[PDB]
Amino acid sequence: DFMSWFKRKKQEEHQ
Amino acid sequence: RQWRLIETRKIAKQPNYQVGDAKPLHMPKERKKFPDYKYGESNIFKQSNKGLYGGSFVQFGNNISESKAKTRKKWLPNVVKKGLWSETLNRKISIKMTAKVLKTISKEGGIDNYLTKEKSARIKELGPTGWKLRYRVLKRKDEIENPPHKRRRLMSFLYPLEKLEYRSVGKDLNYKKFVELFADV
Amino acid sequence: FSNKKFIRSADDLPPSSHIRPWSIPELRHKSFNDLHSLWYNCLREQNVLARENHLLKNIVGSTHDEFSELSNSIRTTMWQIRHVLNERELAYSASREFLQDESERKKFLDTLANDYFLNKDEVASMLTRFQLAIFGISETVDINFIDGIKFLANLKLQR
Amino acid sequence: SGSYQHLSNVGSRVMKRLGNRPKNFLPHSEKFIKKSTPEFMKSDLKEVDEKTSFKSEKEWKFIPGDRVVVMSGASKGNIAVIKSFDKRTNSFILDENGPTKTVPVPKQFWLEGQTSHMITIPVSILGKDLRLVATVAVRDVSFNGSYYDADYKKVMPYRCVKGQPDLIIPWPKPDPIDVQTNLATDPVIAREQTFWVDSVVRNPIPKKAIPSIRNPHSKYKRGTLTAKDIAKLVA
Amino acid sequence: LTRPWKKYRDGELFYGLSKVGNKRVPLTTKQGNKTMYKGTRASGIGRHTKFGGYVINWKKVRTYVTPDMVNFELKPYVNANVPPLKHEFKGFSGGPLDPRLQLLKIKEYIVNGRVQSEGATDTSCYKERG
Amino acid sequence: KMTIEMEEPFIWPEEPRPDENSFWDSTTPDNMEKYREERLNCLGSDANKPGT
Amino acid sequence: DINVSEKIYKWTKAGIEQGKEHFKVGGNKVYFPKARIILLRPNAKHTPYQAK
RNA sequence: UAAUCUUAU
RNA sequence: AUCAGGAAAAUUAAUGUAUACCGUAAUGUAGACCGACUCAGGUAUGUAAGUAGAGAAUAUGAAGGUGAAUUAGAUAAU
RNA sequence: AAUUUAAUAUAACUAUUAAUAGAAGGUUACUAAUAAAUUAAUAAUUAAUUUUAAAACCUAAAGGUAAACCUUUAUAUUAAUAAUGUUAUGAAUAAUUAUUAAUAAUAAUAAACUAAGUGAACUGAAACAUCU
Ligand SMILES: [Mg+2]
Ligand SMILES: [Mg+2]
Ligand SMILES: [Mg+2]
Ligand SMILES: [Mg+2]
Ligand SMILES: [Mg+2]
Ligand SMILES: [Mg+2]
Ligand SMILES: [Mg+2]
Ligand SMILES: [Mg+2]
Ligand SMILES: [Mg+2]
Ligand SMILES: [Mg+2]
Ligand SMILES: [Mg+2]
Ligand SMILES: [Mg+2]
Ligand SMILES: [Mg+2]
Ligand SMILES: [Mg+2]
Ligand SMILES: [Mg+2]
Ligand SMILES: [Mg+2]
Ligand SMILES: [Mg+2]
Repeated sequence: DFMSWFKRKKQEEHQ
Repeated sequence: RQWRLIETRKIAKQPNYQVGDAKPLHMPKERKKFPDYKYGESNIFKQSNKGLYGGSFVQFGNNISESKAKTRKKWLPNVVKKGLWSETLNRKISIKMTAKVLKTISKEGGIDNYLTKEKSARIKELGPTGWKLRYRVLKRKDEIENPPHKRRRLMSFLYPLEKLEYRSVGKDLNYKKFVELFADV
Repeated sequence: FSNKKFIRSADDLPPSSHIRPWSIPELRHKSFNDLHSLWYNCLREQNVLARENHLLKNIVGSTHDEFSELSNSIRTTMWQIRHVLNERELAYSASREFLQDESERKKFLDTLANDYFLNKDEVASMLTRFQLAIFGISETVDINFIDGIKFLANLKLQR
Repeated sequence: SGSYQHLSNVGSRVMKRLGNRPKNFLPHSEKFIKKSTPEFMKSDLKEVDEKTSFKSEKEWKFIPGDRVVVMSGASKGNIAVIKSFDKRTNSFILDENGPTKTVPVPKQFWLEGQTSHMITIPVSILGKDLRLVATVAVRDVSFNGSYYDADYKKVMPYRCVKGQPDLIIPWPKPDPIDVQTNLATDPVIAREQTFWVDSVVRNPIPKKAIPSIRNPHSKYKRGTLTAKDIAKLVA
Repeated sequence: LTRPWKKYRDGELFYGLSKVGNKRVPLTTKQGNKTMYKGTRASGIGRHTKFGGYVINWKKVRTYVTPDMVNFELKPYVNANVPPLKHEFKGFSGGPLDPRLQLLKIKEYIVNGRVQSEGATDTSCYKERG
Repeated sequence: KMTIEMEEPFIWPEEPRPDENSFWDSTTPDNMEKYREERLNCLGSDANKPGT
Repeated sequence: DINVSEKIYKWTKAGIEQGKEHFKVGGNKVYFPKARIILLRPNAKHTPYQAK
């Protein structure tokens, strides 16, 4: 769950 | 008397196979030559499967002394090798017999007669070998009585024509195959 | 490799929402050659992923598994393709069996004759298609071909 | 790792035994797992088995994108748009307004614009703990009809409020998947029909291809009997 | 020392963790005598010679036949904007293997000549007959 | 594992940096493994002992 | 006329020239192969003209 | 000695 | 010399031959096998530098390998 | 709205009673997938009934073997055609590919209960031998 959240956060940061 | 060691025997009931049904996993190579003997094949005095023992199995019992000290003994039947004449087969058939069985044969007036007696007791006290012998004799008697006519050439005549017809369409045709096709017709 | 990359990053990979495996129905109306090509593309993709997946597991000791999921998905599509290929053959075999039963075939021929052939309010095109469909006659020789010729002659006589 | 285990299925029975642990020794199994995992990784909720997993959109009462009020918790009476569900746990990850925990995190997993190792992260939460909203919250939702969605591209059910069925709670329209990948075939080519059932004489796929398609020596496919075979069998 | 961090005698082995273990576990290619030949299902290809050689039988050798004109536009995945298609076979007990259905399809082909289906024409479509 | 000889040469592309690629970055999984080892194999007063 | 190894070499050369197979193709036609292969990184013992 | 039995071809 | 010494599986000519699978590390008079142990035990074969010699005895040791899960001191009685 | 108590789970065994019926393991990989119909109910549906796909190797009994391997050659003949190249004189002889017809094959199978065959000894008799 955490890993997925972190990935989502990274994606958001990118875009 | 009784036929306990014979009529106790049970054999796996084969399911009746329809022409359209699925195969069993292990179908045998060569077909069944003889009819099924009701009482299978003896699983104790297997010595007696090879001969006409007249339902006389080996006994086991006790040797008993003056002191009554019991000791296990066995009581074998009076077996004997004996080539006896079959009128039906037109040959003598050599087998192991009990002396009792030989006596019965003599009484009945032949070996074929002994084999072919319709009573259930006889059937029980025939072996698997005895059953096969009976079948051989009975079949031979039937043949003697009733020759085929009282067709093969027609089949032989038609076969080459049938083959030619097949070739004209495009396929080749063997005899054996032709025979298989026109057995029931 | 893929775009000459030692390893596809998360951004370089195709995302899960954008990608779907093939549906069996979709596969069912694709030609044999096309299906074969698709299969080989799938296999190629798996190889690329397999190389990468191995590197990931053996060296870095990851448990990210995107590549593995992709490989699985491809494998799913492949077996679906294999299934549709088998299914088509079976359907063909069933049709052949049906045609072999003579009365049914005759009925089918009669039905064909009634509706579309011998009618007005194209015919040649239908015949050419029908010829290919039912008999071995394109624009070589057999009993079936002969039968088809005879049928065609009969139709001509009727018309 | 330096494993090679992943290119095979070796020690299969042992793996099965390990994988399918008895359920009454599940606490035993997970106690050590919990210990092993760091605080920022581990979750409080029970990792449910794939049998008891909400695969359908009826089984999940809520979809990622819809707005939900939280209750039975610390951040209760809080509206939150649910971001993504967790499949193994059977739970939802809410946005900033939902329930969270502040936990230390290593610099491998640092977001751009962080001073401290301490970071607030969203905890998972069950569908039982949170109720829909439309402002009016919904006590319970029921499904009675179904229809093809244009955006979702599925035959989805109609979320209706429990009791009065005409009050439909609509599904949240998802984000547009702008697909630009070399491994995804486009809509026109993906569906274009190149096969037609035409020939009865010529078989569609060649004879040399059949062995790949099906096993010609299949032990399962039993042969049918004939008259001759029957005769051979029977005495 | 075998390993310098272990100065004193712990019950650690010279190599590995345990000497003992289940001996009854299937043989591999590496194990056994010089004469022990396991094999790996790789070569029922040719025939062994009288003298100990080998002669390949090329009619019994695996080729991997690839299509001559590769449709590269077909990809391992489909674009997810396309819905997953669904066929319906109502009035056909056999389903896609139904001979009646096949006959109908053949008839349609004969009449029309390679007309694309609902799903094939329209990508927005999700259910279909064929 | 089968080696092949081929008439044209080939050299692999250079492996990416830790910062560049997400997956090819062995620090995280190795750290996790180390942490697991520490926690399971921690016995008594090494619970108080600070983490590596 | 000529020895076996030389004949084989000649055949291989001919196949290369053709752009056909440089080897006798078998008859056991596998249309839909399921086998995957993992291209490995090169060891020190190999050249740039090898791949494993 | 076409009771039995042993051997060889 | 008496102790009297295995078994079993052809040749010319023409036409072929694209050469399959498995073994290959290191250890093996041993810490890597059999002895409950990194056990002075047990464990098959071939080379086994020269100088010396009857020699594979014995001395030395070119090369190679090794100097070790115990050390440092003290060295009473025993 | 929550808490407690008692009962119920795909998720214990044991004994009894009642009712009903007579049933795959392992090995490791080129992993061993499924598709449908009709009827009822509530287009998707759950339920019932029926059809259908794939499914490696080993588990005495195709032939071997040191279980998960090897060898047999059904991606075979044999024939009939069609297309290709060579030999010798339109017809003949061999090889390769592609259709059509013909030819055989896959034992992993319970355990308890029953019936039959053979049939102990310790032990008891305060010994022991009939007897047990
Ligand atoms: Mg032991
Ligand atoms: Mg060895
Ligand atoms: Mg060799
Ligand atoms: Mg070695
Ligand atoms: Mg070596
Ligand atoms: Mg040992
Ligand atoms: Mg000892
Ligand atoms: Mg030692
Ligand atoms: Mg010397
Ligand atoms: Mg020296
Ligand atoms: Mg050494
Ligand atoms: Mg020492
Ligand atoms: Mg078997
Ligand atoms: Mg052998
Ligand atoms: Mg008894
Ligand atoms: Mg007593
Ligand atoms: Mg006594």
